[PDB]
Amino acid sequence: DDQLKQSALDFHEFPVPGKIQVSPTKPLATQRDLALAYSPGVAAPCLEIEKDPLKAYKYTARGNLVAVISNGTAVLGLGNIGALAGKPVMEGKGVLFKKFAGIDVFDIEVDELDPDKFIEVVAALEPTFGGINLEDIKAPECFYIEQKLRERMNIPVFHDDQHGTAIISTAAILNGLRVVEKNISDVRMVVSGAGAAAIACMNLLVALGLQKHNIVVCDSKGVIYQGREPNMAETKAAYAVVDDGKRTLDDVIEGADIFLGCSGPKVLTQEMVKKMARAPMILALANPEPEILPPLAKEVRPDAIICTGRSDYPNQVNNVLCFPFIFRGALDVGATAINEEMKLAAVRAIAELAHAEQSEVVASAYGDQDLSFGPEYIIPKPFDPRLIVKIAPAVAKAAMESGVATRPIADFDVYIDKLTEFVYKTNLFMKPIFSQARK
Amino acid sequence: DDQLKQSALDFHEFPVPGKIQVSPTKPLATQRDLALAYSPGVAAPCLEIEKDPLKAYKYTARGNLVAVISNGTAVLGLGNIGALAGKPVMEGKGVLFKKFAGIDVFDIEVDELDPDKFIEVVAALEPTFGGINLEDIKAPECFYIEQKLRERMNIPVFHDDQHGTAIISTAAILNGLRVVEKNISDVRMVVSGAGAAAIACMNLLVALGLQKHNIVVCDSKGVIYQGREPNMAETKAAYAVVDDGKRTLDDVIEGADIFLGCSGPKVLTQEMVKKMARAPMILALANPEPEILPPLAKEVRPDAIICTGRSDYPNQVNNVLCFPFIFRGALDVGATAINEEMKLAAVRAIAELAHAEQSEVVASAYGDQDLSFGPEYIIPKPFDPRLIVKIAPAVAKAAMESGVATRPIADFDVYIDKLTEFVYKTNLFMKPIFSQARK
Ligand SMILES: NC(=O)c1ccc[n+]([C@@H]2O[C@H](COP(=O)([O-])OP(=O)(O)OC[C@H]3O[C@@H](n4cnc5c(N)ncnc54)[C@H](OP(=O)(O)O)[C@@H]3O)[C@@H](O)[C@H]2O)c1
Ligand SMILES: NC(=O)c1ccc[n+]([C@@H]2O[C@H](COP(=O)([O-])OP(=O)(O)OC[C@H]3O[C@@H](n4cnc5c(N)ncnc54)[C@H](OP(=O)(O)O)[C@@H]3O)[C@@H](O)[C@H]2O)c1
Ligand SMILES: [Mg+2]
Ligand SMILES: [Mg+2]
Repeated sequence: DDQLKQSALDFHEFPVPGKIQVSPTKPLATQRDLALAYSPGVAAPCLEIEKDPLKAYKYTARGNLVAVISNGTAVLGLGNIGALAGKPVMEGKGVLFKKFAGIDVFDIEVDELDPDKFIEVVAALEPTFGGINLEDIKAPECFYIEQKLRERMNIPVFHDDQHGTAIISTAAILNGLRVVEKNISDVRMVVSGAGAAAIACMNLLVALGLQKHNIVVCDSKGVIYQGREPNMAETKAAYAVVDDGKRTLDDVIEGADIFLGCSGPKVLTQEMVKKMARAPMILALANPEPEILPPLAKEVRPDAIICTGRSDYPNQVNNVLCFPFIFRGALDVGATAINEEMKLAAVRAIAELAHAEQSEVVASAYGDQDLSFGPEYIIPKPFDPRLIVKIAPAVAKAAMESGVATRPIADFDVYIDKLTEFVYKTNLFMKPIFSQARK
Repeated sequence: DDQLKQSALDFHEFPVPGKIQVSPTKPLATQRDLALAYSPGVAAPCLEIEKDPLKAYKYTARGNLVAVISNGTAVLGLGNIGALAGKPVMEGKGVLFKKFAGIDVFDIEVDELDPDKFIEVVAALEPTFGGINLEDIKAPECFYIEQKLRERMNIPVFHDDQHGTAIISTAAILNGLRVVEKNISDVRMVVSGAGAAAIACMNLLVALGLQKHNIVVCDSKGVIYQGREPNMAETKAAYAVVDDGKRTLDDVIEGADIFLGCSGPKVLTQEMVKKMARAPMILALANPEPEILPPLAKEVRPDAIICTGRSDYPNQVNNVLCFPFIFRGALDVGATAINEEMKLAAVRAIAELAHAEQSEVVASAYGDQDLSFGPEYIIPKPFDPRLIVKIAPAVAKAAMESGVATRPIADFDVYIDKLTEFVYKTNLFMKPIFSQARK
């Protein structure tokens, strides 16, 4: 801990303070160059945007600018630490946005703790940005804030901690259902924990075909049943079950095909997994420590499919899998929203990439490929270079079909060539070398 | 126009859209590199800032980050064009901030037209930035907005269109009084126009020693006198004079030592210059076309000292002379404000650089130096490389003495050497070559 802490503190304070810098995209050394980057020259772009608001994507950086906005109320796993203390996290997220999709990011830390005040603050910034990524806002205010901002603004508003993990988890459940040969309309699902990542996953899975009468939820109190507390929260009363004497996790797990966990460590035990239905699908996403260790489940039930959020186990749910590429697809077509069809276009592409993989140009002997679709490889690996070329055109085409695109793509072959060109300029070959050298 | 228009539109539409890009400052290609910039690594800086908010300058880019914020209500000379149409101007101002002082800038365009709502939007963004530059906001809302933000926020708030021109124009008058040998407390000033740049100039000049009873202001209606309109706006009533019959500019120009002009073209005539006192000091800053052409003034009064806002004449009052360097000085010492003592320190440094000049290392014959103090050289030239080495330490020292500095500078020789190092690594040698080539 101390070594990791010291290496992180020095990781960037010493060369210059902090990551991120703003750089001009032009050489500038003369007059007549400053006379049209400013001065009477800069009045020509302004008078064009005034006549046509759609011309702002030609003359400014708006078509490539995303805001990462937070108020510091749920920062990683630290909790409520304040907007100022969460600045490094937002800078890091902007770094990830740039590294894997080439998207410029402004990270904004708002001091408002009141939801309506926060909404008023964010809705006023629309002319600056081409899209908004809400990050690290505690539940249940996140649902209300995102819903209000989405119905108030004419640029995409995407809360990543809700919807990115939902997209990845839905892609994993569809692929796992193929392995175990079940149907989405018959499966019994048990959800542990209600919160930012859980409500959104249930919503997406219902949108793809899961029956709401096949879902039971449990939180820190136990089973969410109807009339348990006098005033149950919204989004918690939409999944409450009729009272039947069931109050703990052990009552509802018998016969469950799917376990979805986003709540605490050591929640699911070996006996409960034993009582589960044949070929169980288990998603233990609790971050410091999963609800069950994958070795402890594969022993009692070796036919189980397990999917955690850690890097030392297969099938890792890492949010870097979708957000840069969905935002790239939305930005490149001038979409005014990221709707459900665009969101479902991302689920299908991610699942397809893992069960229709066509490798090519492996990392020599330097690594470990085993990209065979099955219980151990159900979703793509977090830094797979083909994720930009699969997701972004699918999201762009979905945007063009739901009528939310303002700058439609004429030829998708040219677009795919450009994206492949971008991805060739970025390879991470030291990662396979380090991984192989670990053994 | 059409040639200039087409060249300016193409200036940045074609390589990529718009100026500005966001770049990481640390190399990112491996794991353990995207595990300190994010992942469990990024939690260590966050817990440091939670304990001590001052550590946000060590682990984060806040100590070098400035916001240029506008609502597009007074954009250059175009007027009320909207926040979105003014985005190129803000990007250009950020580029100038980066070129001459090495300061990262986020340009923010806010759609709010209501002053109190605008204030609520801006004050909430304080954790993001180390300082605020207000830009292109029409009067009289600008005074109210700036006063409220300054009393509300704990980082420097600085409206450039008021205070930068006030500082530069006060430096010119201070030097011109040296040339013409007059005392600040005994001169009569006539101000043509009352607005963002005029009220601020008068306030600063009065702060330096001008008697308020030696000032007469004259807006588009003529002389501003007591009881002229039923509800005379504030900032226009503190400079109203008693009613004496004086209504036009012709009745107040006789015997005036200083004429300050920030209102329209062809306001001052030759016969009105003929009536001024000995050695008239004239500042005609109306940007499209000045109040009087300097040749027309010099024809009748060869001893007159004329300043303009146009570069084709000597003594050009250009805002690039002030804002980057005062912001650099305030940022380097952790100033929580830019008060009056810091504003006047910048006035003296600018005046000293021109009346106590020691040239050295001219651009050989490639240029036109003639940097001798006198009527034709009263303030430094717009891109003089010694401006940051003179202004930033003066402002930092003033912040240290007025008590608003949170990170005092221990050694000023080290600071000056660092600023000199920055100056060396950015030289504009093509400008004097082109200027001499034109002659
Ligand atoms: N892709 C990923 O790896 C990924 C993505 C998102 C989240 N996660 C992880 O998932 C966890 C929760 O994230 P979140 O956004 O959902 O935050 P959250 O809603 O604030 O926390 C989970 C919620 O579930 C309930 N809960 C907590 N402990 C529980 C327990 N032992 N048994 C049952 N319910 C419990 C609590 O709700 P009540 O207090 O109302 O009962 C709690 O607020 C964290 O560990 C997070 O890191 C992982
Ligand atoms: N460093 C520089 O070169 C520099 C810096 C700042 C400004 N400027 C220039 O100065 C001018 C004014 O700037 P500002 O910010 O003060 O704008 P402003 O506040 O919008 O306009 C100046 C005010 O002067 C009055 N006025 C207008 N025409 C007049 C006339 N013909 N005779 C007398 N008064 C008149 C009007 O006040 P009423 O409507 O209340 O009568 C007007 O609102 C512009 O040309 C601007 O570009 C130059
Ligand atoms: Mg997050
Ligand atoms: Mg301006």
